[PDB]
Amino acid sequence: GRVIRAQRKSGGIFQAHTRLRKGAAQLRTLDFAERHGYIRGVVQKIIHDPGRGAPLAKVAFRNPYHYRTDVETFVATEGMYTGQFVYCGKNAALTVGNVLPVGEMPEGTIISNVEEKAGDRGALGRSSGNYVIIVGHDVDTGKTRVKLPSGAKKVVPSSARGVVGIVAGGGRIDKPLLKAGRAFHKYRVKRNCWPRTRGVAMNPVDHPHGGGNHQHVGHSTTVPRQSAPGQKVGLIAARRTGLLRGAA
Amino acid sequence: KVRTSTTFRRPKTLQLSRKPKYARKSVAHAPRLDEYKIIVNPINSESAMKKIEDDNTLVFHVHLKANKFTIKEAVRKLYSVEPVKINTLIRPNGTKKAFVKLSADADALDVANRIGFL
Amino acid sequence: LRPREFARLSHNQKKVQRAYGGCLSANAVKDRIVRAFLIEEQKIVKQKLKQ
Amino acid sequence: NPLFVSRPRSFGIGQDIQPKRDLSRFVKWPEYIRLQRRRKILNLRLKVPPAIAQFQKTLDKNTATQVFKLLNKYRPETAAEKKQRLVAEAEAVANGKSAQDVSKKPYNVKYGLNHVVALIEAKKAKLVLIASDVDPIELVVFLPALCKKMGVPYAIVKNKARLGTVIHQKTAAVLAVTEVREEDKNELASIVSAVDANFSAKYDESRRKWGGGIMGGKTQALLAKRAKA
RNA sequence: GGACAUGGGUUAGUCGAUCCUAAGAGAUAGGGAAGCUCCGUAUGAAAGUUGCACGAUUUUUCGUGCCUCCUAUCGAAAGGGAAUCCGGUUAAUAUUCCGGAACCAGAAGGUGGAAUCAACACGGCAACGUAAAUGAAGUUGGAGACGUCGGCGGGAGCCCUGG
RNA sequence: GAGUUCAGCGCCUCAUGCUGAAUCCGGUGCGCUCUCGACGGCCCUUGAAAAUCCAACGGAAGAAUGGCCUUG
RNA sequence: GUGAAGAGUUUCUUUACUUAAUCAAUGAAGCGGAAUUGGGAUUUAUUUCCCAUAUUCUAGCGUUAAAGUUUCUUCGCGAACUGAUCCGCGUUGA
Repeated sequence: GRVIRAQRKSGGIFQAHTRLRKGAAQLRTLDFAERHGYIRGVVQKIIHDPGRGAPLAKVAFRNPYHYRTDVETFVATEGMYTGQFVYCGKNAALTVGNVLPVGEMPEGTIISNVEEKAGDRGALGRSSGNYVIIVGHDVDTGKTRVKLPSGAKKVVPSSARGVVGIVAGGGRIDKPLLKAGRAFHKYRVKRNCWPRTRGVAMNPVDHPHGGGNHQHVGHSTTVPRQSAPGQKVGLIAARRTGLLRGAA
Repeated sequence: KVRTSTTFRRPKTLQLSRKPKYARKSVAHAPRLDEYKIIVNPINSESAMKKIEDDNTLVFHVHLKANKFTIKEAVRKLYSVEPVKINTLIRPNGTKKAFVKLSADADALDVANRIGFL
Repeated sequence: LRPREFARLSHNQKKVQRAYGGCLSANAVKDRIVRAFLIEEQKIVKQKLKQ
Repeated sequence: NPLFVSRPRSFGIGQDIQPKRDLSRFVKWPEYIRLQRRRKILNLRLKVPPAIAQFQKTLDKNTATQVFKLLNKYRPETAAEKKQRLVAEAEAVANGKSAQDVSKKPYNVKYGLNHVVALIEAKKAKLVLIASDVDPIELVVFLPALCKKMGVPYAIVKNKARLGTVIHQKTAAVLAVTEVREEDKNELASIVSAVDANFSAKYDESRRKWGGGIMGGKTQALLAKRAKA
């Protein structure tokens, strides 16, 4: 046969388009100021990052050890306005836009840009309109249980940081794209993954679904988890399939 | 031994110069591109003669690896005339020609006659 | 002017005779002066009230 | 006088720029410095077998300086005095007698690993000083056991460089004392007795003792704080 | 005759390249690979050029003094960019030649007014202005530097029109 | 003083020379091309980087004095 | 590699350590422990059981040290201490 598109997406043509992007949205390096007290920065820019549905915040901080101003690229939370003050550290106030250790926050609080590990600089709840809920704490071998946007429960060390509030950008998926052009423009600044051609519309050399006098898969689209590349197409390791009406 | 920076850098050393026990080349080469190796021969075409008579500029055939700085020096050293400006051209045949304008006090016609290509 | 053309201008043509002249506007300079003075006063009264 | 006004700096978090203090603990040292320090740490922990752990306990200050003081008398000559001795021998060989009346028997400390080992096996060594910092330890790890088996007194001393200094070499792995004068027999015997009081008498107990195995630092401090309650 | 033969013809500090960087290429450290070579570009490197006078007859960049996130390069004749126009001239060259009239960058440094018998100018209630109007590091800001469509207003050239 | 137009004298004319004038006064625009200025609309599209140049905060450093020649 | 428990002269299970080895961050920028310091209850009380923090601000600035006992000898923007407590087997975390 022939190498399928999924196998061909290893890079090259299918790399991300990052020319117009303004920088990675990592929170900050976990330093002495954030570990023992707080540090006050002033947000000065709120900009649109192409390929990202949430605005980015350019925030200026004073370097504790050198005569220099450091600019960060915070993921802007909703309600953030230019010229305001954000506080990052253990002793920071529980205010929207402030960065605090997860273990120092009350249970049930709404946060964003949460770290999976200490010093990770933000891993969870970074997309627009998404957030993480602090479910509970456990002091003995300090660990905090949190609820992820997917609904999963994750245990993180009680020293990881998070931004109080919800990521800005609202509910972006509530508006229909309404046009192939809108979809083209959306994915142009992201990567070369659009448009997509169906496997059943292909030939047997191209896709496992290709061929036949009628456009049909022929075999089950649910493939085993340990499938070789080139045959791992369709519904990989599907626990269930079809329309579901009511479950947890 | 107090270090105020967390980065380590290589300390500066003596870095002494070369004191060879023998010269690699026994004899220094004679200076390439001398005055006789800057000028080949004058150009005596109709256009060159018009330049000499009407513009006080001598048209010379110079080597390909010469520049206006060396052309001026060679012209001064060979014909004892001080140029004012020099223009460099590379002909389609692969050779360089130079338009060397002379000052008012110097006459290109008499210089050309002294050279003997007129 | 183009960035290179500013090198040929005299000093007084590239600025304004004021603090932060040629880098900040008059309103911005005035706001910074008032904000600085008021906050320094707030620091002084905070220290005095602490003592 | 009134214009000299104090201007202190708080130096708190987020208050003022921190002063340029000592940062040697957090310096990213180069590879060789990092390797040698980590090698010392790994040797200090990672419990050592008794054959290698019998080192690291060398002679004390007084015994070592007494051994070196008595060692510095029997230096194995130098090039200049050897040339002088050869010239004198050549002059005497013309008319005078042989070496039986011009040059006396040499009296110097022995050196060289193979030569010292042979002397120990031949029972001709009265004292054996072993360097404690031989980088390939297998060169001398068998020396204390060989000396104990052969009855030769042995002591472990630091600074193989210091051992080689009395030999006029950069480094000597082991030194052997074989022959000395008649007046210094008492002091040599006292040195031997002091050496045997630490090494020879403790050979049996050193064979059953493992070194290393110490954590140290934060681990010890945390263990002490946990044991306090 | 764009054919054949013999000669002649392309002239630049201001036009481009050269400088910078983009997508990318690609050395070095290091790590794979039997190897041709592959990955890798502050990468797990002792990866160093910039800033003060310590000494010096005396009015000056060399030996040291402790530094601090510097860093390979290549990559656009349509991206960014220091600076030239008019008239004339040849058989064939013109922002290049000639005549006239300008501009930019770099190097050194003759005046001159200002201010000082003591410090580095004034004016305007302000926006701000001038013929100068001392300024080392360090830091900050701006220009370079930016999509597309539609209408409105102004200017230059062209078109039209009365003598 | 250039260029253009027109009109005469040398008449083998030669370095192509010489002697004459005019090149003036007005207007117009949903006009064409280019450009500039103030605006408006659209994006789940917000529409390069660097070299280089300028400005600012800050104060490192500087040595005239016999009320008058002399220097930074 | 090193140790602690359960078990029919021996190692099966889980349950502890980090230096092997793995991952992440960084300009390997403040990790750990000690002395005062005021609450704190042992108590006709003894740091004996406990750990405590300086910047919330309003879109300003924050660097090239000031002040201090005392050393030439007080030509000095001189050299040290301190301001900036001391110490260390670990760059930090998992």
